[PDB]
Amino acid sequence: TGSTDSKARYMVAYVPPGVETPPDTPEKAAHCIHAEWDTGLNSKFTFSIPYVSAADYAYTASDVAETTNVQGWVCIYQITHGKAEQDTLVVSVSAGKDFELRLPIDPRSQ
Amino acid sequence: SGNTGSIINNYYMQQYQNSMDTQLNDWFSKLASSAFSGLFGALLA
Amino acid sequence: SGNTGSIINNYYMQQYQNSMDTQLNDWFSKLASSAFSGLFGALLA
Amino acid sequence: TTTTGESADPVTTTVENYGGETQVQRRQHTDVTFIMDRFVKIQNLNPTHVIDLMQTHQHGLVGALLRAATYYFSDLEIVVRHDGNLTWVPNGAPEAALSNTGNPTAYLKAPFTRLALPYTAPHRVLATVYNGTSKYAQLPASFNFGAIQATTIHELLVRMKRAELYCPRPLLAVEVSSQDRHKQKIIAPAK
Amino acid sequence: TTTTGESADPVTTTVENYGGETQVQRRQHTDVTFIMDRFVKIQNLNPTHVIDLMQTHQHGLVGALLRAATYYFSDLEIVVRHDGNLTWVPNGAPEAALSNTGNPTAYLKAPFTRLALPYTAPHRVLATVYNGTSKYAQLPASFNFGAIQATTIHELLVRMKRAELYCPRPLLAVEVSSQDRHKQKIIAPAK
Amino acid sequence: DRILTTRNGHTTSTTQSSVGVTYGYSTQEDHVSGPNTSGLETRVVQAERFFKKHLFDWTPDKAFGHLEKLELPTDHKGVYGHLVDSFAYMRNGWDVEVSAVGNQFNGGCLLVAMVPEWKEFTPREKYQLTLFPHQFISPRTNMTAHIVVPYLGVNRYDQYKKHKPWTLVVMVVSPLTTNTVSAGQIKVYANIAPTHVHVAGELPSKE
Amino acid sequence: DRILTTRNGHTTSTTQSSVGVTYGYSTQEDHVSGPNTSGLETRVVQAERFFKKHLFDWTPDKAFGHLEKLELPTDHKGVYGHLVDSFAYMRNGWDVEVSAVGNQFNGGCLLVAMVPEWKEFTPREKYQLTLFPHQFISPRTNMTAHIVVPYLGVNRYDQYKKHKPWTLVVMVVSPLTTNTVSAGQIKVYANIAPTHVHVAGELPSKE
Repeated sequence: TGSTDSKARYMVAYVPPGVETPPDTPEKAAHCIHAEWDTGLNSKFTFSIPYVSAADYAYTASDVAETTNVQGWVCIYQITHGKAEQDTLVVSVSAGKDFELRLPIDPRSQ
Repeated sequence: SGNTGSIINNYYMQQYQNSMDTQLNDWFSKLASSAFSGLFGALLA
Repeated sequence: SGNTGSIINNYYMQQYQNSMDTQLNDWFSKLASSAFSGLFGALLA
Repeated sequence: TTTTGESADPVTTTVENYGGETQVQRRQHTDVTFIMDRFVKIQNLNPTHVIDLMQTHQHGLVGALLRAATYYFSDLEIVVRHDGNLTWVPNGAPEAALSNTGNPTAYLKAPFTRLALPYTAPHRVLATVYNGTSKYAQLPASFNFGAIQATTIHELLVRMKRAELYCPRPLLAVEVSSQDRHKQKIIAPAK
Repeated sequence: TTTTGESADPVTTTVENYGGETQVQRRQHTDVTFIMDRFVKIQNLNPTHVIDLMQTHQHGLVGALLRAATYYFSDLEIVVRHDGNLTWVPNGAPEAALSNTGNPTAYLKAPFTRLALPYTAPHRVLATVYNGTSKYAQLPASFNFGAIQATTIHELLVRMKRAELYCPRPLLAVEVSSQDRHKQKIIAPAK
Repeated sequence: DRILTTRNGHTTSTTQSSVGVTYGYSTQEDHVSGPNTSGLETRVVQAERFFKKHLFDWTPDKAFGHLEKLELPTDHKGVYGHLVDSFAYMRNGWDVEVSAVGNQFNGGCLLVAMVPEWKEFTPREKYQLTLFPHQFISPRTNMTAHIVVPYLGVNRYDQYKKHKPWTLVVMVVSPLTTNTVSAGQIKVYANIAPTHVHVAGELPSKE
Repeated sequence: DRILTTRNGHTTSTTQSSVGVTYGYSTQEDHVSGPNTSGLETRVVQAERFFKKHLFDWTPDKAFGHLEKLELPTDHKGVYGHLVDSFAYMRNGWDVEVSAVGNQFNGGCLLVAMVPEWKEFTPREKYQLTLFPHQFISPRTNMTAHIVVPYLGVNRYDQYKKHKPWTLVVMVVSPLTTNTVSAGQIKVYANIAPTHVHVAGELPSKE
């Protein structure tokens, strides 16, 4: 959402489970599945977080016992920018084409 | 229709089992189907 | 299939009675069928 | 995928963009008619009770999904545990009618009574929110599925049949303070 | 029959070698689906109970045969004798969900409740032994058929439907010390 | 034909005392591209080659039931080992050769088996280890056992740092016997190759 | 069409200010299977993906001729880097993207070039670096340069620990100018992917 005179280059990486902590730099994260893009006429970039797991389904809830996340992390980096100090990157999420939910449950406190 | 799985018909007529609709359309299905996919521009794969 | 012997169908649809398998094989039957029998050598019967 | 975000046109990128392959999906469990078609509790009861789906719990599976739609339509099934005979009257009836046998009246048969009822409102669809008044906040009084009465009503379950939902509205999960994930005890085998 | 034993190729000699005649055999009773398809007790119960087939008794007909396989798949039937209403939630549900009516809940009807349940694990098959850990001995917590809860659960029977077993493992009879045969009282008419 | 040459990548093994190859549970692999990797898996043929491990020394004092095991994968310092550290998920089968070189004047017998989901077997269960894919090594007949098994498990891909589906097991069936002309002990080695190696989910670099 | 998306393996890069792709010396690779590897070479597609490197900070004080270089391959902590340690010989080309993000109110110009067999150029030679495969980056026009080059060298396969055939060079042609509305400096980064990676001669493990 920056002004016309603000430019930036970003990177998003999907880090699967298997490392203790997420990479803190774009260089370490480059070895993961990732996409880099810069700002311009089209203000929006969309990226698919892939389903990569041992089992065919994953739990929607998270258990008290799991310390680091079972499905990995998404890391968003700024590679660099030009005059973009007060400018923002709005992030939203939607279901992908093969996203699927199964086994209806009624879990909230009632 | 819904959460029902009897292989056998209903003992009662439909005019009794449910209300009957009269006449004088899935918007979100159309909206989702219409979404752009792929890229935009020129690919160097 | 298994220990069931009703001559008559099930009142409920299969999608309700059981889970449905999807697709993307009897090893021991093959193994046993493949066993050698008879003798080996030359018989003087 | 790269696009004009301001236009707000739906865009659904896939893993094919970076060499993956989109899989098959089976979405029967998120089908609207299917998901609303199960019994849920009503809870705030009285011997005379007007059937109003907005009395379902706001975080319950059915109550939350219903509130995540602006307009809806459905037929209904109810299960009522009551003392005495149970009488039901349609939308629009004088409350006094609940005392008479000529209206659908179910004679007590343990453990409770289960009935199929038709939609009876005078409107083509009902709403979960209504921005205005109905008299010459709350919902217009005409948004109901009739009323029931018994000597005592101990429990009431409702089930939406052949439900139709229109115009999605916000649906919220529990708020998270953990800073990473909402964690809870997921069922797991003993010992 | 004479052969190379080291190769471990199956060899099935017959009485024909010395002039006998092999007979007809009918093996329906040792068919896997058939033999696992009967109810057996679970035994270690609590008002909140996660359905885990490994809680069958290790020497029981079903428990022993199940443990004589490495991987398995099946649907399930359960018979539960309980006080209060019985609620079941699928594999993966938060334990808290057991308190809500929107999940399959069976209202008490004497003498007990019998239900058919589908396999709901996220894995293509389950295992009776698992050589490793599942966290970031025991079996991974995801190896279950859901959980049930009632005020009190007095008895629980499970029945494997359309069972499939893979990779046989040791199955033991009682050990014998008699030096000749394990002897026991076989049923015989009175007087 | 007692002479067999096995090739895995740029490595070969030739044996003149084999009794054939035993295939366990299947003669082919399940599908390697299922929904759980979203088409992002790839094959790494550079990992499909033989690596070596000493298992134990078969001496006359080891009695029936003496059991030695090797869980797979094991520590690997080559290409296969780097894959375990660079990708979150993997799957592969195994091509296993076990050799026990003494001479034909030794007697005795070893059971060589591949066991899915290892668990410590009790003494009574050891009488039934032949339920698993196996071969025997008996000095009067062969010095080599050869077993080939596919990948298996509740999950289509695995995290080998958390779970090891296969375990190579060697058990003494009849004790090693010695003469004045026999060897005095037999060192048992494994020559193992991972097969159909697939990886998915590339990890970040550690630095 | 100023918008270009480049894909290398499971990594992509999208730029909205590009001036196309420059191919240097060829639009394809020489034969990767010659007599020197005796048919033992193999391709490693898991190495063909983008890695990143900061090159330098373009500030107003750097004058014409200021040159920054990066010899390839460089230290790589991923799959490609492991190949350099596991195989004696390798060959690959390069897919190179260099970005210099300031804003359109900056002025100045950078020369981005790929040079075979680097040698320190004298000041007079710098006037002729356009003889090498190159593109320019000028803030009024683009933020990205993109060059693709094949493997080359006197030898069909190389030992990268002893020789580096390609060097990425960035040289200031006209100094960075600033305004009240421009960026004050521009950080220059490289997004590089090795292409057609082939290895031969597997090495022993270090332990």
